Amino acid sequence: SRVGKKIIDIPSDVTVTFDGNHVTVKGPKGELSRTLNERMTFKQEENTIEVVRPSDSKEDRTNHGTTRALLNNMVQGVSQGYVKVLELVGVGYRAQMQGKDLILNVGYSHPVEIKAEENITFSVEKNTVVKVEGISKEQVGALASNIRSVRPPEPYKGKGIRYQGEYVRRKEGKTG
Amino acid sequence: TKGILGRKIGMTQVFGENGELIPVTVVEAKENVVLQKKTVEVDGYNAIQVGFEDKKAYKKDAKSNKYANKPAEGHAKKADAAPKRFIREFRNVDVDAYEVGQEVSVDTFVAGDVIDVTGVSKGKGFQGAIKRHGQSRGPMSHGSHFHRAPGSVGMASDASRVFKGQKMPGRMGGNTVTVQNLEVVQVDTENKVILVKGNVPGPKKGLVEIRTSIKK
Amino acid sequence: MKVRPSVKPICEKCKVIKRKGKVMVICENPKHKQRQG
Amino acid sequence: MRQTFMANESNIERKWYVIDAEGQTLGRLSSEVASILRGKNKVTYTPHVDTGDYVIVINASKIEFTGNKETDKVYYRHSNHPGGIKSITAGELRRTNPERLIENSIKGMLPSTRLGEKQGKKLFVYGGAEHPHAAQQPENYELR
RNA sequence: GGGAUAAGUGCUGAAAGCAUCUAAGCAUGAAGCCCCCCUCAAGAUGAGAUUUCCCAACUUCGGUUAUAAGAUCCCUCAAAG
RNA sequence: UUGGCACCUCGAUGUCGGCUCAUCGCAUCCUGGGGCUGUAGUCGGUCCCAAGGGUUGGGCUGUUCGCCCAUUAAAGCGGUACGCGAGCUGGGUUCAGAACGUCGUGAGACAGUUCGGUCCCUAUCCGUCGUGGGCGUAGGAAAUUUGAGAGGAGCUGUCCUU
Ligand SMILES: [Mg+2]
Ligand SMILES: [Mg+2]
Ligand SMILES: [Mg+2]
Ligand SMILES: [Mg+2]
Ligand SMILES: [Mg+2]
Ligand SMILES: [Mg+2]
Ligand SMILES: [Mg+2]
Ligand SMILES: [Mg+2]
Ligand SMILES: [Mg+2]
Ligand SMILES: [Mg+2]
Ligand SMILES: [Mg+2]
Ligand SMILES: [Zn+2]
Repeated sequence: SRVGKKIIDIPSDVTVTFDGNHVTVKGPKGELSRTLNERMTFKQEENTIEVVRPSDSKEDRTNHGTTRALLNNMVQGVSQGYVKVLELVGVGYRAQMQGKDLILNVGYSHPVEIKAEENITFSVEKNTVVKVEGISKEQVGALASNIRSVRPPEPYKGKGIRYQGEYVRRKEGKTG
Repeated sequence: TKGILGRKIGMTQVFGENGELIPVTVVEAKENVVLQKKTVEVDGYNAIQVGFEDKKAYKKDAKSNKYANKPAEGHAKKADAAPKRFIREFRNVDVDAYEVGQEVSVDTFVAGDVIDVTGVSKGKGFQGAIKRHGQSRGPMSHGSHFHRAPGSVGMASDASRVFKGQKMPGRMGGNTVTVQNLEVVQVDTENKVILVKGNVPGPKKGLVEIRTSIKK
Repeated sequence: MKVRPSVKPICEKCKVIKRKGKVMVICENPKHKQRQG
Repeated sequence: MRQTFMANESNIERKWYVIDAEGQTLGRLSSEVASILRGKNKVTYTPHVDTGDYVIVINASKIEFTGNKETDKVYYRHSNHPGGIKSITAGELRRTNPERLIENSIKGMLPSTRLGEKQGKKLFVYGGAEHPHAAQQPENYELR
């Protein structure tokens, strides 16, 4: 597992501390704690961390890769954070902030309210660009996915909520 | 959530604010007293036990249920109440809002309250499948010798038996029935009566239990 | 989704995967989505 | 010449044991407990009388399964009413009634005889770490 | 209305530097499943719980006794049959 | 399903259709949830999950089928001795009468037709629906109860507004 073998750089402002399997990373933006695979060892260097698997079995290789990726994600999340940007397409499709919660008006007979979660921030720009900011890459992805699933992009005019870089397949509509 | 016990007096009608004819059942609910308070600590669940309709005091050679026996008299005297004809528990109320020995007046309910009413339905005795289970008759003519019989009770070798739940002649009525979402049309505190919209199970003089409707 | 015993690439972009014990084909072309069954 | 000893109620001594389900496999713990209940571990074993001991099983909620039995082992029962099949997975039953899980596992390993029913009545199962039978002064028993 | 799910939909994610809903992990998702609603139910022989009532004489001193609380016989009845 | 075989039943295992009462499977007719679409929308097509419930009256014919009229969200397909005659019917069909066509010298005959034509049984056991008595539940009693389990229910139209 090349991903597992790869070493994780720790920014000076980020501190990683292990408690058996459980690990916790603190940084400027917040704190992230989780339990990693119990069979993976950690070489905790002063400026870097390395993940070591005990064997070369299938399970060990897979878990080595995933453990390294998750720990790197935690470190980069505390350091730089993660952001996902969605945009609204369609005339009248708008978004706005009701304090911390996000209210969307997308072609339904009712507005849709999305309640903000801990460690997550919503920001609306131009009434048509929502962005979710957090330290948890997983949480950011999950909430962006929920916002998109309120009304995902349709193929005939591209209307709905999409990730800003998302490619939307398009189909011709009416034909003779 | 509220509860009270009464006797079914009979049905009548009242004219509503727009002149609509409202069928009503008159329920006399005097002499309700909280006899016991059951709790999770002592009993494992919360409920108030209510006793309804004073009966006579204990006497030596009593021959009917009109006179309280010694166990019942002691039970009621513990609540400082006269012994009661009917005793039922309400689990749907907040026990902390009641005191043992307290009266439960018809005024606990107010007009417009939606209620569930429980009683024992009228008995019909031994009844056949047409009446008891609402089955269809056979032909009354065209040579038929099948009028009110219950019809086939099974199939054949498979299964060489009658399944449980087969509907057959037997005793009819006299079952506990709850009618949901009736309404309190009126409360008459002078007469200790509640006018309930519609009809409720049981014969006249039958015991009925009124509770705040469970569905909301 | 195509549900059939014969699951296999239909174009060069089709990708054979295994999810929850089931052989599947995923593709950029939705017509090519397959699930063995 | 007939000389085989026969146990009877005058000379049978039934002791009380406690067995900890925690970290134990359902079936393996169950077979060993069943032997104990039947008295198969006594030199005075006598088939027509109960020479077994009493068993308390604690931490039933921490009994464990192998494979995918948690979601795939299904317990079926029938109410003797048409279409009256009801089912519950081993995992759900462990969550909601671990005592019943262990009891049924063990009792399925005892004979369906009057004596087997009686012997199965000597089992007491508890989901947690406590039991109410200190008065019987049970001894810890090590499996295997 | 709640919990867990099906077909599905995804998030994060390696095995396989990419990709990937899946392996670990995390969501979501049916008139269906378990409940919520109604009825029966401790012969549930695993026979459960709470409140109240009765409580002595005689004994070959193991035990017995008619009585207690209570319930019936018989009788007047119906909302019950 | 049409058959093949001839293994249970010829000191009898009543046979079509209907009626009454259902019950189960799911390969789903409607309703619920989904993928793909040569899915603009309204409609559809096809496939997947799903058996909770629901799934109509009439004309003709013994009919089952089937066609037709009028509805419906829909008018599912199958098993249960082609479920059910000690529950009903008895129109068809394979007893005796009579007749036509036909065949036969004839007596008669025909998976040709026609008119008529005896459906017994007081439930012992299991099973099922109701309803009592005994004993048990470590004193004898009156009331109130928990809920292990079990049963019930579970369907859908149309219109207004957006
Ligand atoms: Mg009829
Ligand atoms: Mg007649
Ligand atoms: Mg092919
Ligand atoms: Mg014979
Ligand atoms: Mg299917
Ligand atoms: Mg006519
Ligand atoms: Mg038949
Ligand atoms: Mg028959
Ligand atoms: Mg005839
Ligand atoms: Mg003739
Ligand atoms: Mg001739
Ligand atoms: Zn392709």
